[PDB]
This record gives sequence, C-alpha cells and structure tokens, in this order.
Amino acid sequence: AQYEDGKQYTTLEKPVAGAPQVLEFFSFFCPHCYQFEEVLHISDNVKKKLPEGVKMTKYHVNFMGGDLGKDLTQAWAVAMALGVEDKVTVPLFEGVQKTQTIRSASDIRDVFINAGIKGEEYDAAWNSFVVKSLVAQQEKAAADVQLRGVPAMFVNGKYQLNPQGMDTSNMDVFVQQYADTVKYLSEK
Repeated sequence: AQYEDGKQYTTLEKPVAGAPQVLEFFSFFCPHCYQFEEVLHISDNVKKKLPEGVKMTKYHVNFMGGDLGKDLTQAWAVAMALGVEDKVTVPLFEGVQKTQTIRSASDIRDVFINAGIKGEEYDAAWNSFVVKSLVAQQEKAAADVQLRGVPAMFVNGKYQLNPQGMDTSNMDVFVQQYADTVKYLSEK
C-alpha cells in the first residue's frame, strides 16, 4: 500500500480510548520541536488539511529540562487557559533555545508580560486549580501512551506519526507528506 503501518506511522499495541482526535506533544527544550514550530509550521499545515469536525490538541511534556521543564508545562497550561498560545509559542522557543534568556519561572513570566498578558492575570492563572487540572491532563495524555520522545503526534489514540520514514531533502514536501498522512490516518 502507499501508507504502511511501520513506515509513515506505527500502531499502538495498547490503543487509548477517548483520546483527542489529533494530539501533538512537544517541549520548549526540544530541538526538532523548534524546527516543527518555527521552520516547518507542522501544526499549522496539518490543521489546513484536517477534515471538518476534528479538533487539534497540543501538550507540553515534563521529561526534558528538569525543573524548568515542569514550569514550562505549567506555563503552557496557563497559555491554554488564557487562549494565548499563538502569542507565546515563538518567544518561549526562542527564549529557551535561541537567546537562552529563559532560566527561571520568572523569565517565563516575562515572556507573557511582554506578550501583553497582565501580571495579575498571569499570576492568577498560574496559581489556579483550572490550570492545575490542565497540567494534570497534559501529564495523563503523555502517560496514556508511555511517551519517551518529542515531537510526537497521535491520531485518535491509535496511530503515531513516524516522520523518520519520510524524505527530508525538501522541507515543503516533507510537511505535506506529514500533513497528508495525518489526514489519511484521520479518515481511517
């Protein structure tokens, strides 16, 4: 076939019931994640090709960057709660990997402040139980698939994208192959 289990995707032996339709995991410490977000714009190109009625979910992970890694998972929860993902994703990536100006929870906070979220509102969210439960959800989803690496994408809790099995000579062509595979898996 043109799409083969074990080539552009793998199947989870242990399928996850009730999982989000399209679920992506990343870390702000993750070098291919930086590429995926700022050079390839994967999440974006996947969206553009998903059929109608399918929602996209993106979660941060704890297993890179130690203490700061967890702060970032909590910050990403804040970003989800306030709906400001598209305002903080780039400066968080560049702050961790490009300028290396993010070294503490306070430095993460500065990124949101500079993005125009009010201090009061950031701190209120940071300390909220709604954000605590969003951190819980991110952890549970990663746990439900025994996640040990990022970037990662899962479709309907049954299929896991496998980008290693795709030609990367051309970045445009890689992105579309990736996106078209998520669409194929989505319609499965």
